[PDB]
Amino acid sequence: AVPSVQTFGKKKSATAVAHVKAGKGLIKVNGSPITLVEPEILRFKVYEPLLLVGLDKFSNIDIRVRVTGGGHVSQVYAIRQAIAKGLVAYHQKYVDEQSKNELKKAFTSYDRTLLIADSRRPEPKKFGGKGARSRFQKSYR
Amino acid sequence: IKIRITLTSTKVKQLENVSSNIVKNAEQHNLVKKGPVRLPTKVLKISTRKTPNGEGSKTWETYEMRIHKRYIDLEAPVQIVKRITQITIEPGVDVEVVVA
Amino acid sequence: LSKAAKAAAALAGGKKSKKKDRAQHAVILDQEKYDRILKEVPTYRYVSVSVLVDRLKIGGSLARIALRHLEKEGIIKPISKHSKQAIYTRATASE
Amino acid sequence: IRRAAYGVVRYVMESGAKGCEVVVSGKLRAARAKAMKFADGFLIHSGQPVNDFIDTATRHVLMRQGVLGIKVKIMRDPAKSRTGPKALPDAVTIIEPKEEEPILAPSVKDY
Amino acid sequence: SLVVQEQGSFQHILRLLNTNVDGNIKIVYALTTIKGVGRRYSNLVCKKADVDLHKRAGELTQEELERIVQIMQNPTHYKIPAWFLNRQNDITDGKDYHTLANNVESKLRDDLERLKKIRAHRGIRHFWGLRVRGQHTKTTGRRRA
Amino acid sequence: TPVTLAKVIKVLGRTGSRGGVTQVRVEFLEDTSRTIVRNVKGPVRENDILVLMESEREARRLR
Amino acid sequence: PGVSVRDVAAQDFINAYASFLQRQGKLEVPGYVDIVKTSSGNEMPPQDAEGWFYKRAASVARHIYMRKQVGVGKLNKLYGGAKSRGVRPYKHIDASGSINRKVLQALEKIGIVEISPKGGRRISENGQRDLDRIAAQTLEEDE
Amino acid sequence: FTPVVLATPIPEEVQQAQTEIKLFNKWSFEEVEVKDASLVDYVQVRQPIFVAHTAGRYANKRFRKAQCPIIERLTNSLMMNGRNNGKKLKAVRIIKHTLDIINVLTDQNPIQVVVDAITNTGPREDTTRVGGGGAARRQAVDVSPLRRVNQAIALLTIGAREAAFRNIKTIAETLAEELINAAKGSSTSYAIKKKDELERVAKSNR
Amino acid sequence: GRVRTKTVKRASKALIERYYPKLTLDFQTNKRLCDEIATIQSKRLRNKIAGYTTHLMKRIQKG
Amino acid sequence: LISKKRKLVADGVFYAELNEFFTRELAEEGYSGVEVRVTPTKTEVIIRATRTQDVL
RNA sequence: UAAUUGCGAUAACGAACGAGACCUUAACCUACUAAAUAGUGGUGCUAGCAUUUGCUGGUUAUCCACUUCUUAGAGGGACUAUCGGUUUCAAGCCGAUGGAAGUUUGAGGCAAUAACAGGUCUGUGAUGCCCUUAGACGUUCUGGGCCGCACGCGCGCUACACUGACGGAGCCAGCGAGUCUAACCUUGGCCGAGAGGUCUUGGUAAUCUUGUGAAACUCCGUCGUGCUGGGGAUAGAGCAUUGUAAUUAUUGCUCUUCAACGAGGAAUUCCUAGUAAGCGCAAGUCAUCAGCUUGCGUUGAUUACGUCCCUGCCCUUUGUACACACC
Repeated sequence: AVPSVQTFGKKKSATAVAHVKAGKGLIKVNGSPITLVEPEILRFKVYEPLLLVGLDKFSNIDIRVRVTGGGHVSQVYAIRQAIAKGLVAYHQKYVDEQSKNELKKAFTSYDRTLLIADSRRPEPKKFGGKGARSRFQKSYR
Repeated sequence: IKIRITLTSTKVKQLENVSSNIVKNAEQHNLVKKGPVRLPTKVLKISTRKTPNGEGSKTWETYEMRIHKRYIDLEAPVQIVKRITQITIEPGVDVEVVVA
Repeated sequence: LSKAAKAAAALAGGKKSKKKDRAQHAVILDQEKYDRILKEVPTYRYVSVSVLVDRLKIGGSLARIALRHLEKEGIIKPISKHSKQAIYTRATASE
Repeated sequence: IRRAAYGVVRYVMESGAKGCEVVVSGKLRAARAKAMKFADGFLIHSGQPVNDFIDTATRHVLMRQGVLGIKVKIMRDPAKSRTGPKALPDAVTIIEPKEEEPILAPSVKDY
Repeated sequence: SLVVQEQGSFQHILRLLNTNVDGNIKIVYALTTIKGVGRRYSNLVCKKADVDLHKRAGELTQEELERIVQIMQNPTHYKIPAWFLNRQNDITDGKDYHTLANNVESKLRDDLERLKKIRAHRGIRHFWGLRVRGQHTKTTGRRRA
Repeated sequence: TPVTLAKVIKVLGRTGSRGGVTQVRVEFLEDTSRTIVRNVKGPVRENDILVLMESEREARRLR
Repeated sequence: PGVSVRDVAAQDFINAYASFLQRQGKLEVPGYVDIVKTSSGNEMPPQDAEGWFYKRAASVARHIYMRKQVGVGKLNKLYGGAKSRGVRPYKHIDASGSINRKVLQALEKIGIVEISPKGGRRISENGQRDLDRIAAQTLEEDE
Repeated sequence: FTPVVLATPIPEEVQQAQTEIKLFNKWSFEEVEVKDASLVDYVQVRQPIFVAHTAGRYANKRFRKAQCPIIERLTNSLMMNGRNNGKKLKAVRIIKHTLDIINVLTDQNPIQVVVDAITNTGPREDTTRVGGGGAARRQAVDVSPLRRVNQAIALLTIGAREAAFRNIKTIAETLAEELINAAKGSSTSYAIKKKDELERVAKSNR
Repeated sequence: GRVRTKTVKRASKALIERYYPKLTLDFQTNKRLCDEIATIQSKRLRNKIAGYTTHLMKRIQKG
Repeated sequence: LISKKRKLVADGVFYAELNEFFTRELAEEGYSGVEVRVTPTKTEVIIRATRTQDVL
């Protein structure tokens, strides 16, 4: 069978599933190429893993990611996390740990959140206020 | 003769050990199964003010009743289906069997 | 005390009802401001719609239209294009 | 009221609960209503074990001068409890070690 | 969407329906000045007159202006939907009108006076200067009096 | 205007009426070994550089 | 090497396809295209009042190709927006049923999309093939 | 530079701009330093960041924000006034436009002019409104470098917004000219004008 | 503020005074043996007891 | 036939109703709670009491 | 210490409630058990492009494999773990390392003795006393009123704009609710600008409404520094629904009308990170009616990281003519 792994990236309520396999180097998001991710301002945030690591490790790797849940920025972050984790997992599983180790060091030198899910989760709202900490305006007279 | 036996309750322990005994009874007689598949728990939530009169600070509280639902897929002749249905009954667990 | 008399209440009826330059930009083009803009756009190392309004007294709409036409002529080289802001230089051979 | 409350807490204590507490609120003797408490043993109020162990009941008794409220709280024996936890969450029962005799001469016991 | 040296045909102000109309604003937002025609009505009559939307009101021509005011005066003959008008059904005629300029002011004062002389509650409230559509007057709209 | 530069070597707790200012022990980078104590309006660790518009002034306490 | 609607910019694709329908002129343009608004939630007619129907048709064609199948209600929900109930805060209201249904009916007339099982509209074979043709045209005009 | 190819094309400009060295879209974090030995630690410059958008936790500690690039702090401060809260996409668009205008109006690095401006407009001494018997007395107090950076960014953004309020001049260009004025110490700069007023009143009430 | 409480401290000293030879320095080992050597009704309490036991093991090994 | 949520809430209110009726009618016999036994084509409710002879 | 949390001291020892401990919820699991009411992948059939070998899809009776995402249940995992400074060198504090999480891991539930002459007999068939009890204060029927407006005050919703308005595009969540012998959630089709009307459909519900295709947001356009395309308050005319019945307009929709407001005085509110704030969604009441509330999610900041100056809290000492207790 084709050498492949299945990874995911999460941020807030957004999840993304990335199928990674040996191939020719295509990156399609919901069937659309990576150069089509909106917003364009976070488009380079999406490119950040390949831009940091060099595409020689992307030359013969087929990756396709599908997203669901969350908002646009959350989906963008989920995408970048998913493809970073996919690269690390593939290099560990199919090539070696020297590859996985340099990959991990290069990734962490620029960001910790690519391999690590965002620990901050939304705080539940409490009664008496619109938000989770705010309260209704206090009037005495 | 396909049956998708579905259980629903509020007590996790009773519902789950009923499901376990059902699946163990089925497995030893070797009826085809698709696991005791567990639906997401349904939280019936009611929000109400603690004070019955309207005075005091504006306080709000939530009461939760959690509903757990399971179903087991089987195919079995009626002779063993009768024993499967009648073998185990526990309080608080609503049981119903359907065809296919 | 806090219980006001009926006269104090009726004072509400006497409280009464008292309580506590335009720009003239171009908007329409004409020959003088034509020649003015085509002579001064070879300058202004930074050019945008706001700079056009600032240094030529243009009507904003005419600023955007003139930006498009001068980009057609190639005298201003855009550095970026956006639906809410535009950026232009003098397309110099020195910079 | 005093005699009845004492009798009920005595009955619970002779039955074998870990604690009981009966409180009667209302007019009682005089017009100014008061509350009298008759606890004994020990009961808990806050921790989640209040759900498993405390059996609390309240009743209105209609008497000629008005209404008296009776609250009875019974904290039953955690060990007697048939199901659920067998003790309070802070109960740490350390089983006594079995005394070991130090060995001096290594040896082999054959098959 | 082009640069062109506008000739002396551009007048900086004009007169329509006894109401002055600005010339430096676009034709739609200039025609909004006539009371009784807003953004929707002025845009629709501009499109039905087929004058260029990008054109201001100052540099138009007398012919297009006359066509515009004619469409405004009588919309029905010019395939204007009956629901688009501000007088969808007149209080004493079965016809649908569209009142502009001083005419709509006159029609509004006759409306209020008619309500007053029939002694409807709406007319009574308009006579007294009060809220007519059942709002809460206990707390709002005080300084107007 | 001339300025002077000094690294902080130790912090000496908070001071001020609301506790919004801090006492620190600074030491001029040039002309070493002349240590003085100063107030600071803001967050401070050890080993920060602080620029003074006047060197020799001191403030032991603040109300 | 394979050209699909998913392979190009959504906005530029809809622009190109709307221009193509304008040039073709075979799309059934309704009578009140220049009169009414696209939803009660909006306040102004579309600004490019002559090609806006072509824009809408191109966008709904791209969306229908991208999706399994959609209907009038999904159309209004997508093309609606937040409207102010006066002073009261913005409430989300759907688009106009007449426009979002007439665009689909005209697109069926041209044959781009077909009424499909499970309800709703689903892209046609010919509509599909010409959509990828237009995508190829865009990927040609780009360079 | 080596042009590696892919089945899904990756732009040549992207490849040549970022793959060889962790640059920005147009600019580069290299050869960019700060003038102040007080700020060499708290400016975070000389660290590749690429886009100024990041979800990293910068508030867990009092000094955790020191590791944040001051470009991202700028973007954080552009969204402040009321309605603009959130909208970090708008913030990064504005800051990108500002850097573009900076490199249009001059030749040096935008991420050089910004650090020059903040180190020029950093308040070195402030006037604490401290309490007292009857009449409040101002007290001249030395400003920590982190507080210097914070107030510097604050005055920069407040001046940009107050200049852009209710006029044609958009926030991007107005903050660009505020940044050039703050780099060159212009009196037209709200940031340095306010910093000078604060330091001079501190000098008076030393 | 990570001060352990009376119940965990008393359980720790009780465990140590009668299971020193069977106790080790490895927190995981003490955690795993606690589940068999003492009846604790909570995993969190078990882990806290284990951690304090190892802390005291280090104390004894120091003196 | 009814939904599961409505079925279970109706079961709960039915339990409360039989309990409150049993404590309004059987308070003199040491009523101490009830349990509902539900089986298909058969349901029984077991009453815990002290004067079981009198409740009989 | 967050803590009467403990270390210790000790005429007190031994205890109890409280805090803690506990429980729920949100975060980690390539580990277990699995899953046509959640999926993915491959091979079938088929669409389009490539024409090609590959790309994106459609189709569940194409079957097969798996549980990564999704659901769960059983568990593990965090115990300040490890290191280094620091403290009768203890309790513990701080920095660094790892780790999903290292502020009680984050947020809540429960929550002590004593008390208020706090609120409620307009929830109660829970009642004492008093009153009324048949042209009753019971009940019912009809129509008004609880909204009435010279004014004042308290929650709030919109704004005063280019970090914008408007028009086109991209367009992605979660919490949860829903009818059957009674009418709910309603997809799809058709008509109508629109509200809406009509014929059907799936769902007693992870299966259908619903990927609630939400908004804010992004991109392309128009404007233009001003009472302007901001604001739509007040009014007129008309169009439908809910409801026996809308008028003292329920609400929705169309056109027209376009008022104050130019960042708001003395004062005052809330708040430490996914929190403030913005933006909507679900549900509650409901035949219809949200600007309200309970929750949910999207976008998502600077400043804190301390103190007793203002308002106060807890402990000890102290003085007292205070005890209904500084009012």
